[PDB]
Amino acid sequence: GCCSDPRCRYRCR
Amino acid sequence: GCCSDPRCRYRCR
Amino acid sequence: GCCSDPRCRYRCR
Amino acid sequence: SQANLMRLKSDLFNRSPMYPGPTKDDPLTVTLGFTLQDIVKVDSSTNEVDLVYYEQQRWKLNSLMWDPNEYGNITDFRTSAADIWTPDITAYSSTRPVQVLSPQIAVVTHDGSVMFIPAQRLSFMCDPTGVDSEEGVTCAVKFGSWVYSGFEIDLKTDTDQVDLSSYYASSKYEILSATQTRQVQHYSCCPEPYIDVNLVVKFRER
Amino acid sequence: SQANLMRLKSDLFNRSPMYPGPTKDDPLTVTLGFTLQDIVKVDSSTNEVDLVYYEQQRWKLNSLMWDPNEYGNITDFRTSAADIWTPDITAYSSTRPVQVLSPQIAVVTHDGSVMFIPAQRLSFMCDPTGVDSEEGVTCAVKFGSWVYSGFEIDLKTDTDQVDLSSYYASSKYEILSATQTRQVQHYSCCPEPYIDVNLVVKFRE
Amino acid sequence: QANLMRLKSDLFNRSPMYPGPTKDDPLTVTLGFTLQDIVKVDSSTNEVDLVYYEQQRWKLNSLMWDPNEYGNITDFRTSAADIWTPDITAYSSTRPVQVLSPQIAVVTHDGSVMFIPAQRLSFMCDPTGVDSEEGVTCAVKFGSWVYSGFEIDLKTDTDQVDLSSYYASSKYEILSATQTRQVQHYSCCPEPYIDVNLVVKFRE
Amino acid sequence: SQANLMRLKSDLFNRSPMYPGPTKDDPLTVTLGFTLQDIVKVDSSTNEVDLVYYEQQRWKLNSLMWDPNEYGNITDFRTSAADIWTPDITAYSSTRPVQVLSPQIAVVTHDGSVMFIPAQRLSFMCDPTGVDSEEGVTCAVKFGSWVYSGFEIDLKTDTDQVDLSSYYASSKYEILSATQTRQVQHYSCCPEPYIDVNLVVKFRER
Amino acid sequence: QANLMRLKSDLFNRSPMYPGPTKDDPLTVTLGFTLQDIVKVDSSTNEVDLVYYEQQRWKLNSLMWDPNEYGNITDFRTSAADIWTPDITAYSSTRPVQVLSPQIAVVTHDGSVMFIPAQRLSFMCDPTGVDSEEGVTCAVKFGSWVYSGFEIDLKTDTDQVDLSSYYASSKYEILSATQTRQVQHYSCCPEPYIDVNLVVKFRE
Ligand SMILES: [Mg+2]
Ligand SMILES: [Mg+2]
Ligand SMILES: [Mg+2]
Ligand SMILES: [Mg+2]
Ligand SMILES: [Mg+2]
Repeated sequence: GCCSDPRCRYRCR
Repeated sequence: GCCSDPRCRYRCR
Repeated sequence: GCCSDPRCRYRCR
Repeated sequence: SQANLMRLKSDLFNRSPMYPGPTKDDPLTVTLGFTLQDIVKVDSSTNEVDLVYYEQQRWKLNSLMWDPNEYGNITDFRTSAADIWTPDITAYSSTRPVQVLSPQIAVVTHDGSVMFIPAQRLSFMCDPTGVDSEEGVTCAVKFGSWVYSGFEIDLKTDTDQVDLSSYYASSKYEILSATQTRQVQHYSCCPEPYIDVNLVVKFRER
Repeated sequence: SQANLMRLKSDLFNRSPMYPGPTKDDPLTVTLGFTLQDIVKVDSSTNEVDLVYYEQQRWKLNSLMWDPNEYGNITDFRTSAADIWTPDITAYSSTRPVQVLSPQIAVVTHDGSVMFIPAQRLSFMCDPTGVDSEEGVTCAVKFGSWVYSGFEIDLKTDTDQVDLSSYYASSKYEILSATQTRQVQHYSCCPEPYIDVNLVVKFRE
Repeated sequence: QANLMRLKSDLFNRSPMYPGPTKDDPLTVTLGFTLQDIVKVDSSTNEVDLVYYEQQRWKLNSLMWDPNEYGNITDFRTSAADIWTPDITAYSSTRPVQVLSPQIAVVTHDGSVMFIPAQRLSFMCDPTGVDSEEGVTCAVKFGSWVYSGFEIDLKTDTDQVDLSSYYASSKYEILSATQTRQVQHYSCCPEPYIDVNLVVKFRE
Repeated sequence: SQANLMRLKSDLFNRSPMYPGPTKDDPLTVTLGFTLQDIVKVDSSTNEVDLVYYEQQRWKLNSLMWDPNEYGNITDFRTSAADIWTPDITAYSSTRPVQVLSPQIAVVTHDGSVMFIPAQRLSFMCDPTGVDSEEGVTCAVKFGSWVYSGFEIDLKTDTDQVDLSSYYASSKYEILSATQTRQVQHYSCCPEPYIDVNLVVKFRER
Repeated sequence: QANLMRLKSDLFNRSPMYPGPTKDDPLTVTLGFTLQDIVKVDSSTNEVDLVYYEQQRWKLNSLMWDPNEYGNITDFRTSAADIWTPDITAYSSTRPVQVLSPQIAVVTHDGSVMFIPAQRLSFMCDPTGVDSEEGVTCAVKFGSWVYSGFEIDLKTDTDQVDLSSYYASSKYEILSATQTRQVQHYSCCPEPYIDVNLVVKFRE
């Protein structure tokens, strides 16, 4: 999902 | 095959 | 000898 | 002629601030296309496959426009790819660092268009089991920005047909089909799309 | 728009002295997570195994904060990882220099947090005897700062579960479990704790 | 000597560097090959490895000087980074070429440059049948990667590859090696596209 | 003590000419210690063996001292190895360039002492015939400066025992003994001692 | 430090870099080899791998100094990037040479430089028969890649290769090892070309 994608990840934590 | 050629292709699309 | 050694060799000549 | 190209480059590169990449406000479309040269090696012990291709990348920057009457009628020029911003397009499932087989040089056109075509050898994850049969094997690798969502970099292709007009005629592997398809992913969280180009090759021993 | 981003980067990098790394009085916590992509090969003659993974590294610097209002409502930006300090997170039991598979670009957010995700191929010490069995083999490698004690760089994970949602489905090897656990080592001669994250992967053919 | 320091100062510090050829000031690059060794054939990947010297010659007005103003110096050696070099590339390599010689060029007072990189090249070639009397034929094209013939013309002095240095104890003996200028046009554009075709016939 | 560390590094590095290495007049002692992690590979067809180890290097320079009270009570700091001089310690019988496995960062302490601990993989000359016996084989490689005699760089070890407490417990090879010993050669012409540290590892298959 | 820092700044920061040798300021390079190990033979490709120290010596006026003006310093060590070094190349290598030693040289107050890079070289050599009493013989030439003998002359101090630190448990025993200066011409041009020919006879 999101936090596996190197481009969603800045939005996760 | 101009659109295959790495010296021609800037003139295609 | 001293001319086999990269630390001493500057002296042999 | 040379004098004009020197002014032109000096006015675009030394007397400007470097483009900081695209933003959500000023997004960028990158056009991708593949010219597949050879399937060189298939490794059945590790499930890696090695391709050689030309990756055609095209984008346009406002900061790179010039009026060709101010610069001796120059309409385009070649320059080192270090002198300009380049998109961070990456294979998402390589297993070795990509090897570059071509000079890292681009062609810039007076409207801001940049054409950049690196030749590459890529090892990527692919199970070659059954490549010696008549059905073949299918393998796929996705290409995209490593850090930019689709709000900043949109990917497109001009055609879904991979260019095979230069595929090596004496390769160990015959190509059955080769497509390149824009894919958009949404996540249950965020408005921003995620774009990749999915390179799908079906091949078999010749 | 682009002008603002150029302004911001100029303010943060050019006009600003180099950040010298953490210190005992200004310590730094790095968050680590792994996305396991593939066990690429095992070598039974040398007890080396090769992994391919994304290593998420996230940390936060006061000297990288800005007020979005002063910069055209910009809340984050991408930048080359050379433009910034990055932590020296190292595998403690590699047998070859790590191979970088991805662009060296990081994302910086207006609160000072940096997200950086290098994709890497790692060869490390692991005895694969018995992978071709149903119980399989267990392997482990510690990641941590090479030079900074826990008084300068602390570490943590958001989850103990490694992300396997991108694991190559036709890999030669299937994963039975994969954890990432924070450990405190006292391990050398110093009286100061070094922190690591222990990545433990159980796998089989 | 103090003269050479002066000459490199005047040519390299007191000017902006050559930005490459233009349709209006095009440039001719002369290519020649000296084949040293077929090192390796790989019949399971259809790659062959060559070791050769690639002589490149071209001429810039920017690099001219009158020798009588520089202590009668007629030529000098300089690092290839101090000057522009053509982007000549093998069009069917399968590995980045490994450079085997120092990246140093020779410049002559008429602005002639002579650059001779020794290279190990891995390229696409089917070696099946190399162990027969007839051998195998393989071919790799060289040319500019980004310039058309309007900006860079390619030339050879001879169609004969120089085999006078071929390694006499190689696992492969050379049957023939030629280097031929080729021009292809296309429907779309008036611009020629030039390459030099290295055709090598060899057996065990 | 972050503005203080910037101050400290600025005073030590930017505000001074570079240290030119030790001299016959101002000699330098380098302390070497090894932590052996793994004998990862023996090659019987070429008589090469591959080790993975930590090489602890310690020396002291007067130009790197500072008063902690003048710098926020900073007593040490980490810095890129390129910012400082480092000794040219070399294996004398390597067969490949050493591979560096750790970041090139050192720790400098306010007395001027430097600690630098590179993790390396080394291929060196060693005949492994007999490794699969109960007696095992013995291999040895000398370490020293490449260009400095003992008049300029002296070597010592804090102990003659190699640190085995991180040795990979599932290595294909078991260590029977591992010593690190300082050696002094002299020659007839020449008054200088020539110093090396002799690493000697006895090992067999597990 | 104080004196040495002064000297280095006087020799390296005050001056333009030496531009390499010229016909009017020519240069002699002395070469010798210390052979450490024949590491690997490959009979599929006729490549042999050697490990050796290559001693290079030469003398530059621009590096002289009076030891009395510099605290009686008679020599110093310095990074090879600080000075000019000759482009001595093996002429039949098949891979880029691997450097095994720190790139540091020793300079003496009369202008003499001593530079001793350790290298692993892969070069063309047919190892057939190495498992016999008589062994095989191999040879590789070393010289400047870009300078003729009008600018760089080569010499050796002895015809014999130094074998006193050849690895005693190598797979291969050395029967003879020589290093000899040769002069050759090419049909086209007047310049003499100088190389040092390293000839090694060896067996299992
Ligand atoms: Mg976004
Ligand atoms: Mg501490
Ligand atoms: Mg054109
Ligand atoms: Mg001395
Ligand atoms: Mg000449």
